[PDB]
Amino acid sequence: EFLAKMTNGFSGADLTEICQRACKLAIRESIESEIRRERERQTNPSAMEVEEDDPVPEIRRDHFEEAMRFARRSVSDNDIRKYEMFAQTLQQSRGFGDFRFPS
Amino acid sequence: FISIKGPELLTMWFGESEANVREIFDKARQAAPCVLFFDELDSIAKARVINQILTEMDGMSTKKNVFIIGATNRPDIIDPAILRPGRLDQLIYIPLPDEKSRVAILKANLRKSPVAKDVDLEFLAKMTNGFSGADLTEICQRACKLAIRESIESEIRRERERQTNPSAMEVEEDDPVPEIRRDHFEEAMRFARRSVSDNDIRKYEMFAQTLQQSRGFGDFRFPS
Repeated sequence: EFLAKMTNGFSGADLTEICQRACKLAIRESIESEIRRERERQTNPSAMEVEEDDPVPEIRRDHFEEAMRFARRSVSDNDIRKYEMFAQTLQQSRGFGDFRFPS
Repeated sequence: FISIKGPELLTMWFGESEANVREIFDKARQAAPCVLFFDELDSIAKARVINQILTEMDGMSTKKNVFIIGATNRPDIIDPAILRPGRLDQLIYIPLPDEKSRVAILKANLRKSPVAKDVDLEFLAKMTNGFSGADLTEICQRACKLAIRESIESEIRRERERQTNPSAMEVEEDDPVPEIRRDHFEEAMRFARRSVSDNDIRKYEMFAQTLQQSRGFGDFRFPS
């Protein structure tokens, strides 16, 4: 809900991108975390993690906090006024307005 | 209430008397609670004095309660420097007259003329639909002209009676048209014409949409 009312003028195809940028930003760290775990110097059987450590099991908070920095609204204000102007080109129930039948 | 008009305005800069608005402003300073009213201040935008009002409005203090209401008909052609906050901020849109306003103005123009009591006006109100306020003020002069024609013509035959004898003479004034009857409006309505079209009221609606008109996010609430 806090991510909802912060993105204000964003189109529906723009905030569907940041929930892929955050997934890419977490897959980068989950690939990179497995590099050091196999590249342990003197990788000895002593004190070995027989259990999977799972450093990134799910998308955390700072992935969205970092993926939000590259957000950009695609539609401007100058072109939404074009569709509002076409909506005004439809006469839009304007003219006389209310009248009543006689009694 | 003072009032300067279009032709009184642009005749300053057509003859290069640009520094001649200081007197019409300090005359407004002398009468403290006034509302000086420009009229058609876009009249010089056919081809200055907007700058001469512009350097004067900021120099005018606020403890005096003089207000500057300006009217126009082409709101896009106006100088945008007049719309900076501090100088002239509010943009009130005056629409075409609706029904109750129409019956009000129609009764208002017939204060002087005696009208017959069976002349309806609510039926004349909701029949004229897209008429501007300056068009239905014309038919309550066309009907007066159409009744004055018949009241002049009726006096011609009364003095041009053949063998105008003193026998059976109307010593009383007959008064054939004492007031505006019904068929004068029924005949004067035939020449009615709306002045403003539909294509140009959409221009003012479009300028009203050029003002962003409270659009964007909309409702939000403070947290609890």
